[PDB]
Amino acid sequence: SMNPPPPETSNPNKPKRQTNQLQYLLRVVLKTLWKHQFAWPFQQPVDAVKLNLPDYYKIIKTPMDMGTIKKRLENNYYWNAQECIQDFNTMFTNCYIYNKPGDDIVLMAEALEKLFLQKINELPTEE
Ligand SMILES: Cc1cnc(Nc2ccc(N3CCN(C)CC3)c(F)c2)nc1Nc1ccc(Cl)c(NS(=O)(=O)C(C)(C)C)c1
Repeated sequence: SMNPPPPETSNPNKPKRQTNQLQYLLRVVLKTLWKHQFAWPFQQPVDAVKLNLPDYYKIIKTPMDMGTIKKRLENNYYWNAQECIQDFNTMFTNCYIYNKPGDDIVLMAEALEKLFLQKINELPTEE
């Protein structure tokens, strides 16, 4: 029933970079999704205690959320764009794994994912 610690957002020994693609992922992709009317359920780790979902972290073994992504981007935690893109995809996929088609939370994820895909279609070439 208990919540796990959140995903790591700081690790001094992890090699990391700031690339133009990672800057786009913060300034365009994260910013666009974060301001969306459906962002709020995804802006922090799921509190499975307060939502009374004792099975949540028993089923979702690789949790991810945009609060964590935002911190990772702000801290320049990533090595490359694909690592960050993977975090977004994990977040969406986790939603579809845990919930049912047509559930409000799924509709919310689908709207965010549509925008995500539109923005990453225009990811700049690495300079
Ligand atoms: C990211 C994420 C992924 N998956 C889920 N699943 C989920 C499934 C069932 C429920 N409940 C169904 C109704 N019960 C009375 C309480 C439990 C739930 F709260 C969440 N939750 C997520 N975040 C999240 C964050 C905060 C809120 Cl308040 C919501 N609630 S909600 O999904 O019902 C909605 C956003 C539509 C109000 C979800």
